[PDB]
Amino acid sequence: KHKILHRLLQD
Amino acid sequence: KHKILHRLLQD
Amino acid sequence: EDMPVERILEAELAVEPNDPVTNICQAADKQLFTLVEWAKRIPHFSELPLDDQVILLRAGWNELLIASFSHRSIAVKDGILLATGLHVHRNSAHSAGVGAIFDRVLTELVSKMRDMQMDKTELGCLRAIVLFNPDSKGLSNPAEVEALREKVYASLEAYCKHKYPEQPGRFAKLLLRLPALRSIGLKCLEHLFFFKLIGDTPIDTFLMEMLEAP
Amino acid sequence: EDMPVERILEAELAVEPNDPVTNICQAADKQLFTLVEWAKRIPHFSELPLDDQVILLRAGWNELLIASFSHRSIAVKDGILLATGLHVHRNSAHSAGVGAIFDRVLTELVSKMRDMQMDKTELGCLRAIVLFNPDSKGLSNPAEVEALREKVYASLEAYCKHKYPEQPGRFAKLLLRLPALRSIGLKCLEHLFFFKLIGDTPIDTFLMEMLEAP
Ligand SMILES: CCC1=C(CCC(C)C)/C(=C/C(C)CCCC(C)CC(=O)O)CCC1
Ligand SMILES: CCC1=C(CCC(C)C)/C(=C/C(C)CCCC(C)CC(=O)O)CCC1
Repeated sequence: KHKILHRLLQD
Repeated sequence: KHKILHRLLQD
Repeated sequence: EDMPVERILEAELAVEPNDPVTNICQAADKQLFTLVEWAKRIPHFSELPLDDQVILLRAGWNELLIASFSHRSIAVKDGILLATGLHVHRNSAHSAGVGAIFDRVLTELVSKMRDMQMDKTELGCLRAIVLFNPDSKGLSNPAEVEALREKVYASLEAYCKHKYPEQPGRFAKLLLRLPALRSIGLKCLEHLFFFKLIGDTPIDTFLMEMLEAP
Repeated sequence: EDMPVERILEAELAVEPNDPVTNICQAADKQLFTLVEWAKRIPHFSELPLDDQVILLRAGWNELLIASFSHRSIAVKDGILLATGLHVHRNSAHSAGVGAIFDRVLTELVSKMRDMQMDKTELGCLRAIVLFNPDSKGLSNPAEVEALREKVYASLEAYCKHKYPEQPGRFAKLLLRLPALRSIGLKCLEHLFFFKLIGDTPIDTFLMEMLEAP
């Protein structure tokens, strides 16, 4: 869950 | 409208 | 200009010396009368036009009542102490279907008031700041109400800093419970509207009147 | 202990240089990406565990986004200035059926920010205080988040009192918009959930993801 948010935060 | 409230406030 | 924390504390000390949800509603109706007498004891509240006194109480009665029994439940283990002299334990509220909101009251309110040992004087003010809500729709002179709100939190910051010097951030910590209270207040009303719709749960005349339009 | 208003202002200046409701949703989706970059620029936010960064943004994205375009609309007559570079006038919002909430944003937010000339630095902090919400469910270490929130409003009170000496009550006036923001934020989400249900109104992937469970 929360795919987009996680990606944006790791980057 | 608001019968009770008005009475309690005037008293 | 004339809003002493002493008069506020006096309003507080003067007003307060089977289905858990039904018991809760009976208590709320009960507290609605007392809240009127409380407001009357708050400096300058009574000098406002009757229409603004009605608006202010209709706009805040829920948050005002939630702050009171929360602070009243500070010594309770896992539950709140109703004014009817009845205790509602976490589990009781859970098995009645209202555990989520009840948990938010314990965590966001009761617990925090306990962690910072909020005192009766500080409560009185927070409730006075809530009563004087300049954002209430209908107000004939909102600026006036905004003035009262500023005198209240000025006296509170004064009380703090002076009574809790070691704690420079106590004033803010107190005002920062207001967003939580407002949020929990909105959720509680939704429940009250649902209970009314459902048809079960007895709702007394004064509490019923609060759920009227607008 | 290391929360300078300067770094906060930098996060703010770094992120921001036909159916009105559809345009509003397109803008919100747009701003959701920028909000992530904004958060990253807020001191110590990135040092928290990824899970808490997700919780904090999912819990506050709406209030955070509402504070931004409200302050951005301070110079506008009767409407807000969207990030897509589009203006939504009071009447436009009224004829689309969302006049009530739009009016609450103009009155409780935009207007007040204008009356007190709230500055970008003050905004940044209020948004930083909102980001660091210790009450967010799921937090692995809420006390830590509470620490950050206290450093933020300490630096803000410092900025005030020093930048607005003549105004001893400015710090409180700023924190007192938080209950309003939270309230308007909850109402806005309800609308967003209704629009989703209805089926009309295009909702982009990032905004959609925010309306997921929990
Ligand atoms: C269960 C949801 C509900 C609440 C909140 C209950 C709270 C104890 C979690 C309600 C809150 C209000 C506004 C009433 C509070 C008044 C009381 C309990 C008075 C008192 O005892 O001090 C009434 C409608 C139903
Ligand atoms: C019309 C109700 C609604 C709102 C509030 C609109 C507000 C301008 C009154 C919404 C508020 C949010 C969370 C979005 C805001 C993002 C914007 C407009 C981004 C920006 O332009 O800064 C989206 C869902 C629908």
